[PDB]
Amino acid sequence: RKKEFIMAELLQTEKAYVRDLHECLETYLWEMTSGVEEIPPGILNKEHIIFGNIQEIYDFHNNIFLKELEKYEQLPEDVGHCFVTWADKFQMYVTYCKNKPDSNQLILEHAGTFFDEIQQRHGLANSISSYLIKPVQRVTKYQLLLKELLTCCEEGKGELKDGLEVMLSVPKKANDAMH
Amino acid sequence: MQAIKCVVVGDGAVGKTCLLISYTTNAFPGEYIPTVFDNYSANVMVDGKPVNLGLWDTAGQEDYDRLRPLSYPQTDVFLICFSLVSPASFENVRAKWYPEVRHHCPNTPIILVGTKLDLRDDKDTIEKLKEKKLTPITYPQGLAMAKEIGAVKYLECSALTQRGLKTVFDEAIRAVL
Ligand SMILES: Nc1nc2c(ncn2[C@@H]2O[C@H](COP(=O)(O)OP(=O)(O)O)[C@@H](O)[C@H]2O)c(=O)[nH]1
Repeated sequence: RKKEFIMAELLQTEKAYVRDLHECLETYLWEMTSGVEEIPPGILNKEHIIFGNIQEIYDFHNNIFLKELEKYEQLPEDVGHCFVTWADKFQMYVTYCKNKPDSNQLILEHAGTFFDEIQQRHGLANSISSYLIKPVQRVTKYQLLLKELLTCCEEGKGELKDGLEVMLSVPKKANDAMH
Repeated sequence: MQAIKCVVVGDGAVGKTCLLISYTTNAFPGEYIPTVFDNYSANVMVDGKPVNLGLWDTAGQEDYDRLRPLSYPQTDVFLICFSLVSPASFENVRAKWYPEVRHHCPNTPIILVGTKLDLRDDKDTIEKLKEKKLTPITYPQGLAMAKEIGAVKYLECSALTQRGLKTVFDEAIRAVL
């Protein structure tokens, strides 16, 4: 019963994550690039610093990873393998974390109320800062869920262990890349 | 409307995620304790004043010292948490959490929170600590630690029974108003 609860939370929070990144891209980002409003010269044309590679991270989870996790729904003891298979893709998070301080610093110094105004007009409960922290949260959450599965899976602990090893290495490498 | 960003920090398994779930849903999650608490916002009334309270969890980041501070900029108030039946989590308030929070956020108020209050008088818990030559953290230890780190309040609570739970978040808002 417990492993079914863990797998259900993995899938539900994955869907929520994809939805959140989608909302960030189609609101806060679309406003900068649409050419529909007025952007401060301090951030004009600097969307790649503000958002990093969050487009690429979204494409991976939307196009590939949520669909592959879904295929593991009735195979929770094997889901560690999903992370082994797509290990290379998670390297994008290293690039994302490295850039995060510059993003925050640029928004604070030159963005003014531009993104706050955008939030009000769309009635979003989450600020741009609340959205941009989510990849940092997500890449450190997968290891917790894999550890939980290890407490209640007899077979096959082997598959889970290899997956966990991957999802400890990725955030460690991202951590060690910070200046 | 006044907006408030509150970040919850502290050792693994001091019950950060439980604290947040129990508060926002008004019930301990007994059937299954979720691993994930997504960033939360809600209008709340405190002393006739309307406020929007934002809550961010940090569970899962305890081992990544350079990733953790990415959540800290523009925080209005911190809850630094330890479990009342884990002396190691209490010492880490001084060794780990206060130093990094104050380094990144020099002017931001801190509330020191002791969690799992329901276990302090639990026979089996006490006995297991005894086997390790330890005892639970009592109120005057909490007060002393808060004075050391310059916390504006020390508060004890239980996510399980909800005793003291609403008061923690009321006082976090009062630290900012
Ligand atoms: N007795 C008791 N147990 C609690 C309380 N809060 C959390 N726990 C337990 O402590 C463990 C860790 O809780 P969690 O919220 O996951 O801690 P986190 O790792 O800091 O997020 C879980 O097994 C909870 O059941 C409490 O108020 N009373």
